Amino acid sequence: RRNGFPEVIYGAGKTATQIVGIVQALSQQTLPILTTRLSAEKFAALQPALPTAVYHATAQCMTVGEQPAPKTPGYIAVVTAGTADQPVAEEAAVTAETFGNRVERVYDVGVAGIHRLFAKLDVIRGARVVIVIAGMEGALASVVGGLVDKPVIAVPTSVGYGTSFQGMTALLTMLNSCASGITVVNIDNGFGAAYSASMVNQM
Amino acid sequence: RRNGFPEVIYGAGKTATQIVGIVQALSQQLPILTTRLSAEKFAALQPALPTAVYHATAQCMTVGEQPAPKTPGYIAVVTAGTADQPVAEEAAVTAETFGNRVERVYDVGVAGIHRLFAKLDVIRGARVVIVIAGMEGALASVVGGLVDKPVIAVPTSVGYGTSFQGMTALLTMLNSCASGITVVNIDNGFGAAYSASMVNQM
Amino acid sequence: RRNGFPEVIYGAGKTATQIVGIVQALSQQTLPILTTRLSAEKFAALQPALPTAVYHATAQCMTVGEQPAPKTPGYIAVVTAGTADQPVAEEAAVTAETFGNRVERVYDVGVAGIHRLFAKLDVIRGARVVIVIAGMEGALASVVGGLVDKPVIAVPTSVGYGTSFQGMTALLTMLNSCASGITVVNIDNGFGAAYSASMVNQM
Amino acid sequence: RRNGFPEVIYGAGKTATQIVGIVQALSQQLPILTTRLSAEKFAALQPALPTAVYHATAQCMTVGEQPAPKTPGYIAVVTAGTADQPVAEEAAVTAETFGNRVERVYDVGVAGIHRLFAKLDVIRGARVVIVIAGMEGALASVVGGLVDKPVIAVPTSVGYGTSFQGMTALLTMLNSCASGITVVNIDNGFGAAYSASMVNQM
Amino acid sequence: RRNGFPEVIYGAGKTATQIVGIVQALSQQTLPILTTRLSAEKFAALQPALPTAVYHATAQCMTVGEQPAPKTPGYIAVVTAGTADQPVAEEAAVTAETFGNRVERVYDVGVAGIHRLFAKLDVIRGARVVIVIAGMEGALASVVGGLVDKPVIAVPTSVGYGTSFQGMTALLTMLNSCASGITVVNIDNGFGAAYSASMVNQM
Amino acid sequence: RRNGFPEVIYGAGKTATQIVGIVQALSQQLPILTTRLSAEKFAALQPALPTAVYHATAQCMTVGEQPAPKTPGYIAVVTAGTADQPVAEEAAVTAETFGNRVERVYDVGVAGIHRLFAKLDVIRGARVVIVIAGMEGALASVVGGLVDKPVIAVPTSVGYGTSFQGMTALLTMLNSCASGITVVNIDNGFGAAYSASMVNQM
Amino acid sequence: RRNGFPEVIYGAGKTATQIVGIVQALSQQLPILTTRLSAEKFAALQPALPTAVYHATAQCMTVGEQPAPKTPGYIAVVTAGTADQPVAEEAAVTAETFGNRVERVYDVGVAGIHRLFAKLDVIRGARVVIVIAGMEGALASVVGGLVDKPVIAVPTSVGYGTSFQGMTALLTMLNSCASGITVVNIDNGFGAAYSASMVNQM
Amino acid sequence: RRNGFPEVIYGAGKTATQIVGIVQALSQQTLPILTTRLSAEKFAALQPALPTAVYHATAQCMTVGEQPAPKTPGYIAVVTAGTADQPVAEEAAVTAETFGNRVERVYDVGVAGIHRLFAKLDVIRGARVVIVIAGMEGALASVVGGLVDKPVIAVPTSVGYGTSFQGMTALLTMLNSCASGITVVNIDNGFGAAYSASMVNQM
Ligand SMILES: Nc1ncnc2c1ncn2[C@@H]1O[C@H](COP(=O)(O)OP(=O)(O)OC[C@H]2O[C@@H]([n+]3cccc(C(=O)O)c3)[C@H](O)[C@@H]2O)[C@@H](O)[C@H]1O
Ligand SMILES: Nc1ncnc2c1ncn2[C@@H]1O[C@H](COP(=O)(O)OP(=O)(O)OC[C@H]2O[C@@H]([n+]3cccc(C(=O)O)c3)[C@H](O)[C@@H]2O)[C@@H](O)[C@H]1O
Ligand SMILES: Nc1ncnc2c1ncn2[C@@H]1O[C@H](COP(=O)(O)OP(=O)(O)OC[C@H]2O[C@@H]([n+]3cccc(C(=O)O)c3)[C@H](O)[C@@H]2O)[C@@H](O)[C@H]1O
Ligand SMILES: Nc1ncnc2c1ncn2[C@@H]1O[C@H](COP(=O)(O)OP(=O)(O)OC[C@H]2O[C@@H]([n+]3cccc(C(=O)O)c3)[C@H](O)[C@@H]2O)[C@@H](O)[C@H]1O
Ligand SMILES: [Mg+2]
Ligand SMILES: [Mg+2]
Ligand SMILES: [Mg+2]
Ligand SMILES: [Mg+2]
Ligand SMILES: [Mg+2]
Ligand SMILES: [Mg+2]
Ligand SMILES: [Mg+2]
Ligand SMILES: [Mg+2]
Ligand SMILES: [Mg+2]
Ligand SMILES: [Mg+2]
Ligand SMILES: [Mg+2]
Ligand SMILES: [Mg+2]
Ligand SMILES: [Mg+2]
Ligand SMILES: [Mg+2]
Ligand SMILES: [Mg+2]
Ligand SMILES: [Mg+2]
Repeated sequence: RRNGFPEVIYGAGKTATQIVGIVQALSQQTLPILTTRLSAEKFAALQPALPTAVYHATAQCMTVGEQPAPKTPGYIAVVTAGTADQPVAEEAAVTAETFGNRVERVYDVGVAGIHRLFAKLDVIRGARVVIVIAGMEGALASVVGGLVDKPVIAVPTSVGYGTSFQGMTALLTMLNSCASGITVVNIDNGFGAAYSASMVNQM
Repeated sequence: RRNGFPEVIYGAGKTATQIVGIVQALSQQLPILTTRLSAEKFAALQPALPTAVYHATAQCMTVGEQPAPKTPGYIAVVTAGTADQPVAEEAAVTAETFGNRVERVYDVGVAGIHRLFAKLDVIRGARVVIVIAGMEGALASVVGGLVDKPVIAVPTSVGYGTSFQGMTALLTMLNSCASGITVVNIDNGFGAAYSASMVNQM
Repeated sequence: RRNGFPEVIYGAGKTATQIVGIVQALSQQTLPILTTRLSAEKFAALQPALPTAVYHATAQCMTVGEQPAPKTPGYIAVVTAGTADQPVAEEAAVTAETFGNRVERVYDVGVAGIHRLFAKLDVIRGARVVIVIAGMEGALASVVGGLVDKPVIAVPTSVGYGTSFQGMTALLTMLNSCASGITVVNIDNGFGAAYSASMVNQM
Repeated sequence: RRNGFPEVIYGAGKTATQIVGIVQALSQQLPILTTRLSAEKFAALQPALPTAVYHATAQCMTVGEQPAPKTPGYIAVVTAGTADQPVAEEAAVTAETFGNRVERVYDVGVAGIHRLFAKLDVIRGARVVIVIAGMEGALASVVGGLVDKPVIAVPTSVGYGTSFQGMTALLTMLNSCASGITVVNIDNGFGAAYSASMVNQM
Repeated sequence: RRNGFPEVIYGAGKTATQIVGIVQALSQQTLPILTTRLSAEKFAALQPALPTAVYHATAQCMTVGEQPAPKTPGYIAVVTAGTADQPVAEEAAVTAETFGNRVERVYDVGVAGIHRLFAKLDVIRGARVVIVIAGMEGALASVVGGLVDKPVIAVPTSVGYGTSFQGMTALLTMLNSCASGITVVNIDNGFGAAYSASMVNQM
Repeated sequence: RRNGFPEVIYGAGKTATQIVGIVQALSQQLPILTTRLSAEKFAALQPALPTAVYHATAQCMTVGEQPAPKTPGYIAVVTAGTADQPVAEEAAVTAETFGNRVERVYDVGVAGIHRLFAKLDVIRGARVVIVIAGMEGALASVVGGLVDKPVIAVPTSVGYGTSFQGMTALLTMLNSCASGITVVNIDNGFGAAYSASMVNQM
Repeated sequence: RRNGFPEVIYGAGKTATQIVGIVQALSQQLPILTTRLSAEKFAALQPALPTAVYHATAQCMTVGEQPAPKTPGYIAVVTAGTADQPVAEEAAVTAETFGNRVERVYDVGVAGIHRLFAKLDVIRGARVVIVIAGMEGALASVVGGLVDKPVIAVPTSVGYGTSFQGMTALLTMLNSCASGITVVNIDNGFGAAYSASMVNQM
Repeated sequence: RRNGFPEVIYGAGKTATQIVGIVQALSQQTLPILTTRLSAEKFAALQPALPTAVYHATAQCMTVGEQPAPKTPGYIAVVTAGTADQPVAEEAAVTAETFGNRVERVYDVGVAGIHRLFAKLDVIRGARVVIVIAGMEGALASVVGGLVDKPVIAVPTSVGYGTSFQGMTALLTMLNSCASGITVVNIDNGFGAAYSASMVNQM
């Protein structure tokens, strides 16, 4: 509309054919098209029909449309606790970049080896908004929130077994931090966090 | 320091004397905000800090005349019902103590949604919107879909039965984050205003 | 019996062969036969044995028997929040039509774009009973309940990931509305809601 | 207005003075029903509204002589045990204040199911049945399978331990909706009568 | 031992080859051998090695050893609410018969059509112990418990979708009955209920 | 009637006067047992029933001299700790009022399991064993594996934190039913003795 | 006996007289430690044991002058906030009564993590570390990753809302056990010091 | 580092190719390499690339590096309640042995037949640390804790059906014991318990 936000397809409840119909209908509008939670088998069914589509395997995201050059004099930090958080981390990063934001990835800096976090603390503190992504104990959000004076958006992930409860423990831990200045989204919702981060970053 | 934020005392686990001790030590540190301060604890505290202002509904205490706002924008504090007013006023008083303009849009739940559209101009003009609701957390979803500004949802613990002291409102809000919505802990109006302040003042 | 209600088969705990035996035994009685939660592979095993059966792919329902012409001077509105709710939405609509009710589908009017709801508010308010079907935040039920002065039956769906909890959050949200005038059924139970709606509509 | 429904005050989060203020403002709006009103709050309210009727068991207050019923049919209020009577009487008083005939079928739980069949003629003759039960929510399932009329099940919070303040009764009732059963929130006898009234008066 | 109870194999955590080793080792002892939760594919791997084994498809149980003639002047009633409860119902019935008990099956008498229950109430009341098996609302246990003056053992089943929660709701309902004289076992544990019923029946 | 069981009043939701009314109506019905009767409610009740016996720990009241036991066997009431004694004594007093011999084997939890083996002869000689435990429900599993008699496990609500007012003890006991174990609701010593009585007297 | 451990009374479910009775019976059994002893129960107990020491914050009571420590190493008792001090002091007093040196590292939560690194030399020098925290249980994860010594995490029940009386802190700590972390029940500072004592004294 | 602890790979969130890259990079460092939760199909993809790797099928663990000779004058007891606990039991035992500890396995001594436990009580009491591993009712931890005056670490397993709740009941039971002297780890985390046991054993 009057806002520059791209169209977003939730490719989970839609089939690969439904998506091609939704994409082809909105390919005559404007902006770019972002599709989240799009399986690798679904993009195979998409590659002939949408030959201009770019698939980001790790993020399970698909973008059709030239990525916008960065539009704001700042960057968003996407901070991850472990490599298992990378899929939802890349979902947020691809979302933030599709929305026109510079993204600095600070991956695999969980508190199990907290020295890695302080080595990249200069990068995290320089961002305008920090997205912290973690599963299991999700303790990294609390540590980051107490160390940066910038808006932090915490993303709980469903990574882990046992008492991780498909992300519920990470969610409860991060909500109990809220070390102030932390705000939380639903489990695995890297897109939603990047949506909010983009609005904060683009002020 | 170095960030511009006033000092914050979490006066729940502290006695009326401990709070007076923290204030006198901080008489070189802006204004002082004290959250979650009961009236019975403020009565014992009123003879000690004669310049202190108590916000009964917010259960908050301010120690020092606030200067002008730091930023010309405003934060919108939106509530679904009058029962949400305590944590709303906690968020509103926190945001104002941090130097933010606050416009209160109270009691506009979706049971009578016409009240919400009447105040939609005020909400959309805000730089950040804090939506506060209990029981059904539906107000966050409606606001999030109607404003293209950051929304921070605060679930309240109002209600019995299946409201589960805010647990249902919290889960409802978390499932609306695909909009511009982000969520804080139950009743944490302070935390919401803390993040809202940072977004508004950048 | 003395009531016009059709026979209903719960084709979930029965195999495609058991269903043909249950159908063939009741095909000498009266009324129509409705079978819910009937997989697409199960209807394939049914098509030779029951050549008069009609399968509604989206609803996962099977009807054997001429659909009754509408029997009451009113219609039931089946209102859905998103396209992912369509399977259980069609389960309710096929049930309500099998019971002899006119059905007006008002699909994909979730509160993410609430303007779509008011565009079809005339249709919803004209119904005698409204079935509201939604997953995730299930907030649409509360919004509809406050806007219509007719009995509303809310159906929580198991659509969604994370903290949706296979419909539990939608269920709790709708139960906490009950904006008065809302009544709730079990997760994904579009049939049960249409059963109650039919009784209200047929008074 | 425009719907025929009396005004409803949720007198739980309001003080005895606030309720009297809402009534005097509404002295142009039918009868006035006030739900969830404690006796300690009604005592302070009794000198203010001398024409008011208090239903002790229902914790409800009515402000105005009810006219005749609007419809010749009746709503059946069915309870499994005497402990369910408060929320039952809340539902019964609400339904009568909305202009519905109410036949009470109380204390007919399945522990002694012979009581249920003795009153089955009254239940089946109803236009709508509200079934109210706690602990095991089994009465809803039995009634739902025995009547071909809309059933609205109300779980109550009676009991300790694994009753979980109505959570088990609620889950039991939700899993009986394949019958003619539909469910409301725990203890929400008002909401059940509200929907029952609409079904009965169409 | 000094008690006549047969050996019981929990064929869930054991593979079809492990079971043949456990069976062959105890086939030189005494009594019969009962194996519960034994998949249909596992009995295929068992049929060559154990050619004297009998598989009860519905119960997912396997018995090696001549079934004992009834040993007590009474019978146990195994009462079921719906056909979906039949697998765990047959698990209890095969267990009770392997332990030397007469079993009277009263199947598919749920409260949705309660008239079926009273038609077989004479049979249920004549038993020395009643095993009530039900899922979803598990309300049948409460109804049976109030109608019979005999020990009742309630078995919650994991049948159902939505808010049935894989048997948790049935379990909570039955525990809240305990209409006195009802006692409860773990979800789907028809064996454990028949174990206790056998001890009560054999006094 | 027709079953030999004494009349049972659930005196929790009833007042001291209501209970006296039920007793006088039942003065043609065996002994009368009243469960879950507080001492403050029994004090108001003591002048009314001067022949009544109160069991303080069990919170139970008996109205009539019990005849001899009906059956020579005995029910074993086994507890893991002294905190379980109230619901244990409720089960013991219920079983004795129903005409069963009761042997109490109290405070034999697995923290000091040597106490359990010292009293194993008494437990194994029982016709039915009621095992009562809170926190870790481990005593049921140990007893169930050691006796070839019906075991009825009663979880108690003793403890805070992750005991969850008996929820953990309940889940532990339910997962031991592969032994000779069957389970009742939290704190339901009455229900356990009710079933135990039926097994013992057949 | 035979293990060197002092006798431990769980004084929560016992009255001030019962505890004095257990002590007089134990006057041949080391020092006597009594945990979870309220001040109102200790006031009635103070005239009875005039040699007894009460630790108000720990709600613990010691009966006998402790000899020297048994082992030259020390146990570190680490807390995230001042609200954790009661269960921390319960753990500290228990560990000292069992003959262990205790170094308290209090109020070093990750909200201000600089306090933690300032005291890291003391924590790393410990033979066993007990980490005690509520709300977010993040302090256990940070400590577990920073020390190569056994860590025993104690969740506390501080907080409302989604802290769930320690349930969230407990789940957070359990998901950090891949470090050197092991977990005890909510608020169980005694149990943590009990295991810590065994590790420290081997 | 200065500590002798081996490198540990969490082979759950990594693919068989990622693991070969992580292993080959750390095969030029020191100590042994332990990889937990490594599927049997993943080791097949590993056997050509890592020909010196040893796979322990039951433990789902992989070790590359000569196992260290025992380094402390004591042994750790790994005590199990049932055969279904053996996978996580062997995960702990392989971890403890990779860390340089003698391990005494006391398997299948659940309280259903408690006499088996006392027969091996001499072995359990002689250990410096006891790891108790149990699912379902996890009652064995409480029984062991009251019988030994040594540090006990309880591991809840996700074995079982119904109300076992994938290990939650065992976890809650063991936490409620903490019979003092018991300490608890997350569900199925035999590695984490052996990590702590190794530190206690190596003092
Ligand atoms: N069997 C086992 N179960 C659980 N953890 C085990 C393990 N064996 C080793 N580990 C250890 O777990 C660690 C992570 O495994 P890795 O291979 O690197 O995998 P990684 O991606 O780094 O971690 C997986 C999950 O743990 C979460 N995490 C870890 C640490 C801290 C935080 C935080 O909240 O700050 C979050 C993280 O968000 C992610 O979702 C490793 O150091 C490894 O030694
Ligand atoms: N990664 C992501 N995770 C969650 N949501 C994401 C998303 N990316 C975009 N979205 C957004 O979610 C929205 C829905 O996705 P779509 O493609 O249209 O799919 P849709 O069928 O419309 O929604 C799926 C579920 O969301 C429920 N819902 C949505 C909105 C409001 C309400 C209500 O309670 O009123 C309920 C609805 O009941 C349904 O069960 C889209 O606007 C999309 O932009
Ligand atoms: N979409 C749907 N979802 C849920 N139920 C639906 C349905 N469509 C019809 N139904 C109705 O559900 C009923 C059962 O289905 P059916 O084909 O016969 O299958 P059935 O085996 O009889 O029942 C399946 C489960 O419901 C449980 N149940 C049912 C009724 C009472 C009780 C009790 O606790 O007494 C328990 C029973 O224990 C079993 O585990 C049918 O009458 C059918 O009309
Ligand atoms: N249908 C059934 N459902 C559940 N249990 C059934 C059963 N049929 C027999 N059983 C019995 O369950 C027992 C175990 O089965 P098995 O073949 O040996 O298999 P097993 O590995 O020994 O036990 C499986 C699970 O039960 C747990 N368990 C069992 C006993 C005690 C404890 C404890 O906490 O001390 C824990 C154990 O940790 C393990 O995770 C057998 O004696 C068998 O007779
Ligand atoms: Mg990693
Ligand atoms: Mg911050
Ligand atoms: Mg309002
Ligand atoms: Mg928005
Ligand atoms: Mg849609
Ligand atoms: Mg309405
Ligand atoms: Mg009654
Ligand atoms: Mg019906
Ligand atoms: Mg059936
Ligand atoms: Mg009975
Ligand atoms: Mg004791
Ligand atoms: Mg047994
Ligand atoms: Mg602090
Ligand atoms: Mg460590
Ligand atoms: Mg075994
Ligand atoms: Mg010990």
